[PDB]
Amino acid sequence: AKLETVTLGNIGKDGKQTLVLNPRGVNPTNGVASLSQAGAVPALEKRVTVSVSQPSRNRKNYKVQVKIQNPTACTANGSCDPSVTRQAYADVTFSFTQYSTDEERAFVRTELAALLASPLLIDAIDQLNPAY
Amino acid sequence: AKLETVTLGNIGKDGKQTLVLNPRGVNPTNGVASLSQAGAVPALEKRVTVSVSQPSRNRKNYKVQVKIQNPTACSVTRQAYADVTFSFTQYSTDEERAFVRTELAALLASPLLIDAIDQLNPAY
Amino acid sequence: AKLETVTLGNIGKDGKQTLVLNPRGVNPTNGVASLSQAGAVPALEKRVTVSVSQPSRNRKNYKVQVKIQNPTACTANGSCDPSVTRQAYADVTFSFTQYSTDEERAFVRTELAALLASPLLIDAIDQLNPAY
Amino acid sequence: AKLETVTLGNIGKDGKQTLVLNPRGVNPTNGVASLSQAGAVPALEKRVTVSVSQPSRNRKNYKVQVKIQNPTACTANGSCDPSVTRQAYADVTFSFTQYSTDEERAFVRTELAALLASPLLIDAIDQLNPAY
Amino acid sequence: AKLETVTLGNIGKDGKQTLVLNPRGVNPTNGVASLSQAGAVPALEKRVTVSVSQPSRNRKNYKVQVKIQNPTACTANGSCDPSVTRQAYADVTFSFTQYSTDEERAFVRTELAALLASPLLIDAIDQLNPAY
Amino acid sequence: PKLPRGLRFGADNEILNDFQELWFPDLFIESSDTHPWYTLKGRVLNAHLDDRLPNVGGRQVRRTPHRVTVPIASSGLRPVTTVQYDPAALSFLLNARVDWDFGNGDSANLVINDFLFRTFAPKEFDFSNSLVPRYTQAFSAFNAKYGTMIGEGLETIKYLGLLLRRLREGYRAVKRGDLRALRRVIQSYHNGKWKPATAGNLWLEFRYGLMPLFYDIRDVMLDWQNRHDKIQRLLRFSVGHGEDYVVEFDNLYPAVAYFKLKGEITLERRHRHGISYANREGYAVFDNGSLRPVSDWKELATAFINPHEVAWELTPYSFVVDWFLNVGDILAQQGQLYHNIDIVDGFDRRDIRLKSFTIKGERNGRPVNVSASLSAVDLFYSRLHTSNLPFATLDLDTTFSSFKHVLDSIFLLTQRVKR
RNA sequence: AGCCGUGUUCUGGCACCCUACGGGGUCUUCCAGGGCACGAAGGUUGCGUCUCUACACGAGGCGUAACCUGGGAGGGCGCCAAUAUGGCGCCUAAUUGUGAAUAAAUUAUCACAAUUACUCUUACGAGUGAGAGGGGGAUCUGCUUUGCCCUCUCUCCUCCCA
Repeated sequence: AKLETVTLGNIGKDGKQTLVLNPRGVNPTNGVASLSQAGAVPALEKRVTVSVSQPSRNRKNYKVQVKIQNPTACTANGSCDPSVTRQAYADVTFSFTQYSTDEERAFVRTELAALLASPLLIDAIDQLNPAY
Repeated sequence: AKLETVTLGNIGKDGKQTLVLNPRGVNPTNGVASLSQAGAVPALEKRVTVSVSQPSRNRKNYKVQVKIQNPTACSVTRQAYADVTFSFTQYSTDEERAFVRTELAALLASPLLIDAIDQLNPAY
Repeated sequence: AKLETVTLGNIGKDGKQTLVLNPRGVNPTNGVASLSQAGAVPALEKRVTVSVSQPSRNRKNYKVQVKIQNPTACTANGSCDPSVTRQAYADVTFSFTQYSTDEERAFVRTELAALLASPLLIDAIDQLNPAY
Repeated sequence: AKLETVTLGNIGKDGKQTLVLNPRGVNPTNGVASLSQAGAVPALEKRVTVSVSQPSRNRKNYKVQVKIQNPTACTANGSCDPSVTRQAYADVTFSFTQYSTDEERAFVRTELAALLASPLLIDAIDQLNPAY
Repeated sequence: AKLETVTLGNIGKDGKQTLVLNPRGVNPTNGVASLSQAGAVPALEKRVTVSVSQPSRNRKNYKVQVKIQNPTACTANGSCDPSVTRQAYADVTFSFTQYSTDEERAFVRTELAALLASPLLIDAIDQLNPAY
Repeated sequence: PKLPRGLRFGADNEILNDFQELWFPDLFIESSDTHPWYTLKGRVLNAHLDDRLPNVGGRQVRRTPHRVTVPIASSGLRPVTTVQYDPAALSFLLNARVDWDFGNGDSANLVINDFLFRTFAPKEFDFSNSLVPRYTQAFSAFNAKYGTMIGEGLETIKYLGLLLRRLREGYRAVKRGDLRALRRVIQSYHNGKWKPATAGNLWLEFRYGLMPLFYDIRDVMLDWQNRHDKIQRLLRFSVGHGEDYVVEFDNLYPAVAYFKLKGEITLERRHRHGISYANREGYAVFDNGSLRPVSDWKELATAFINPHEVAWELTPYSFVVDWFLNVGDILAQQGQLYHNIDIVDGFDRRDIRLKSFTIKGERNGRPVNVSASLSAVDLFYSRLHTSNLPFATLDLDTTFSSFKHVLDSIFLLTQRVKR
């Protein structure tokens, strides 16, 4: 799982944009790999983090955490660089046991991946419509 | 910020010597990378530590710290050391950051600070 | 058996700090109770152990013991694990003859309280000065 | 008495199996050399230990000790690791005087071997039938 | 220092005999290598033993013992095999420090050899003449 | 590929050490120049020279790649790593200041920097004959040197088992339910005919009525942990012997045939060997992902003496049974430290290190004066794993089977405790 | 001699079950009674603690650092017996320098002052080997031209008890 330039192709409403998160590094204090889209302003960039927690003595459960942050520009008609106004967050935490299995791990991965595309979650996040 | 061998040439009072700093393990207790002399023994003598503390409940305000340490022996009989701390806000730009780096370097190479470091004379 | 919550007040020099001690159990060997602050940390939780004895064979007088621990809880200690650096011992011991009185006990009790409240003992316990 | 691979042929009831025993380290605490089957696991199962205590104020009377030990094991239907259900073993002890002669010791060896080969001991062990 | 057939050449009064000691083995219980003249009867073989003791916590010194054993035959005119009647012993005991040198200790060896050759020790051992 | 080079997966996807790569790695050749340049500064024969020419012509060293291990035992012992660095020729920088004032107008004075020289490396040598003997005597005195501590440990662990058995008796009395019969153990500490005063209670006469028992348990289990520490430290035997070997360097000409440099270089080569011991079954597959810490060992001991414990008023039974179960768990975990203990690892190392040197300049009447300081760049270091031990070993399984038996019995005893 | 307690123990019962409504077997101890033995921190200093004294001061005991007396283990040496090893004896911190040392010079005994393992200047101090003790809780994807738990403290004739 070595870090490197991640290029998400088609994403968005109409599915036309693409994202290029460049490789920042890994905070070692918490074992967190990070990726950012190309820019200059730390406060104005789409960011993603991946972390892999092994079964601690007080946990005994494997954890994978993946976060995504996207800030709004709301650039003003002058008067300085833009200002962060809104911040979209997404967080996923997958969890297994020590005798976990590759296959059902990938199974859960793909299950959630296709759920994210199914029309239910579409209008559940898209239009904020309660599942109903 | 890849860790690799650093060849600092034209250093000293007259800019002649050179320092070869090879990297070491990044301190996981606080996330700090380290470089040390080519060796063998001077590796545990000379030190250059680099860290970039991202914002936290006390930081806000990134803090990039660079520490240099030179012990002189003959048993270590003396120890010189320096520390540089750049505090940058979240809206700061790499333009600003490179401006600041280059300004500080040009100051340390300017006559005033060579006068105030080498012979330790206040500007008077 | 002491199972009462004590809502203390006028803590510290400013007198604006308050504390609460909730029972934690009884030690059925030496007639000892236990009370603590609300929390889940040794340093952040202050200890109060009262103990009352009765004559059996070794002694012919009562004993009212009181041990209070006020550990100094430090916040920044390299992680979110507030540890202890200065342990605050407060040991009080009494000895009453079996022919004493509730009046006499209350007398010593109130005299102790008043001396503690007065500016007499404050100078010797906080500023650490001798009797000039 | 060099230690090396020992190939014990023509053995069993019909004299058709063969046993290969490699050496191991010699017990320094009492000077006992050991062989065991070629392995892998049966190495720690079957053992053959040999020692020669020389004379002393206790020994006079050289004493040659030869122990053989065969653990019979099996695997429960459902288990994985075999458990030893039985232990066969035998001990041979020669005691010779200091004036003993290689002559004497050798015929002793051969007589013991021939007796073990004779029908008498054959049925006396194989069937555990006493001589009658 | 591998054990091996030691052939000591000219030997004895006129310097014409020869000795051939076969390597027997090495008692590890005390770390001592044994050599013995080729024969059959242990009680009437010329024996020699060498040991080297490392410096321990209660010794802290290099030690090396060389022991030599010479029984005499005194075979009787029949009536049974010979019986031991006399036994000559030699016990040589080198001891040095952790910091000593191969130089020093080779030198003191060859010193001892030359001494055993020299005329003084000659008549002090052979003739039993007190050194004077 | 997923794991680093020296690691591999197991049956149930567990981190394990890849022996085939640890003990039999893939050597590779490297010729990475470190200081292929020298600088002379000064004046020689009335000529100021400050060029910067190369010095390194050709490099070749075989060595092994970077690897990672993981402890294969409860005590945290790591396996040894096969490493090689056998340069075809040594390397030593010389930052000397050559200078000499000769007559008829001939003076020289300058300083050299980053100037190295290659010389022969004596790789062919073996001190096995000198190292192998220095194991037998050590083993023989071992039991005479630590039998005392081993015996006191054996008795301490049995005493722990006895304490736990008495505690189990008290708990079973609690579970069955009785106030007077529960004092079977109470009478085992007071050393006196204690009489009652009123009607007590089960949990009251067990929570701290056994303070002497709790203190004894804590003390002797801390005792056992302390002895345990030393004992497992005692499962390793490393010994080495060092000797000196002086060498000569060929002639060299830092300048353009202006002056000759000769002398001598003092190094020492030491041959070392280290034998280890641990389990002979689970050493290859040791679950590093599921083990308890070492602090809970103190935690359980202090729990009953802690005067802060609310579970005594909610679920005494659960907390006490968990105490039992975790004690048994730690006991079983440490049990593997004494099952089938034999040779499991063995490394042999050969290393060269400089100590001193000498320099002598000779061109015309010994005119050169040298006052330099020497430093090496490349040193021979070869550490290889070996399994063939051509000598009587100290098989420490028979002397530890008792401890294994004890721990297994105590684990059975504690797991027998039910809610 | 009393008994306080500890140990030793036996009689009736406590308890059940059985027999038959005659009577018995018992284990776990305890209620009473009876038989028998027993109760001691070596001394000093110093610290924390329990109790009595009381203005305070002190006292007893406790746990303990260190100091001295004896005793033990190792203890080295020789004497040895038959090798391995068994027995006998003798012996232990020591070295250097200063006081006294005889009329005068040494000067053992005593006192006084330092030393203790190797390398490093012999300045301060540093490094390493060995051992002793303590704290940390130390495994997940670390290095390694070092082989492997981290760290603090103490010693280079020792360890243990009264």
